[PDB]
Amino acid sequence: TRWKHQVSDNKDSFYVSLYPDFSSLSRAILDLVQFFKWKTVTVVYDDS
Amino acid sequence: TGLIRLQELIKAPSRYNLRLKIRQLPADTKDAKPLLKEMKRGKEFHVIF
Ligand SMILES: *[C@@H]1O[C@H](CO)[C@@H](O[C@@H]2O[C@H](CO)[C@@H](O[C@H]3O[C@H](CO[C@H]4O[C@H](CO)[C@@H](O)[C@H](O)[C@@H]4O)[C@@H](O)[C@H](O[C@H]4O[C@H](CO)[C@@H](O)[C@H](O)[C@@H]4O)[C@@H]3O)[C@H](O)[C@H]2NC(C)=O)[C@H](O)[C@H]1NC(C)=O
Repeated sequence: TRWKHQVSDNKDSFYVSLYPDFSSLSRAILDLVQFFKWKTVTVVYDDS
Repeated sequence: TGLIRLQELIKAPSRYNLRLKIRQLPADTKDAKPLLKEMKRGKEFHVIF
């Protein structure tokens, strides 16, 4: 139910996730930024 | 995981005037030819691998 870091070389296939994938969330955030038409943004991240 | 490995290099535009453009290798090993074509399109000559 929480997003975890997916290892790309893992081949397990007996799991599902219900948190939205952060690729699509980052695409939505990029679309929102392009809609508001910024030029100089600041990304502040808490955990690595 | 490599963005974890280069946290200080990513955050270094806060310290200095360095401008940074970050690109990802494709999953296929031989598909570097379109990506490297962007290197000839953006005229970028200082690449960190
Ligand atoms: C299950 O998971 C799959 C794995 O991620 C999903 O496949 C991926 O889907 C996304 C969207 O659903 C695909 O998205 C985008 O790529 C196109 C084209 O990329 C073209 O340009 C790239 C340039 O580097 C190349 O790398 C590509 O190979 C290709 O040359 C973009 O045009 C898209 O943008 C569209 O979406 C954004 C949203 O913000 C807009 O801004 C754009 O203007 C346009 O509206 C996407 O970025 C992705 O290609 C695809 N494959 C991967 C990651 O390998 C799959 O969708 C998912 N769901 C199922 C099956 O239901």
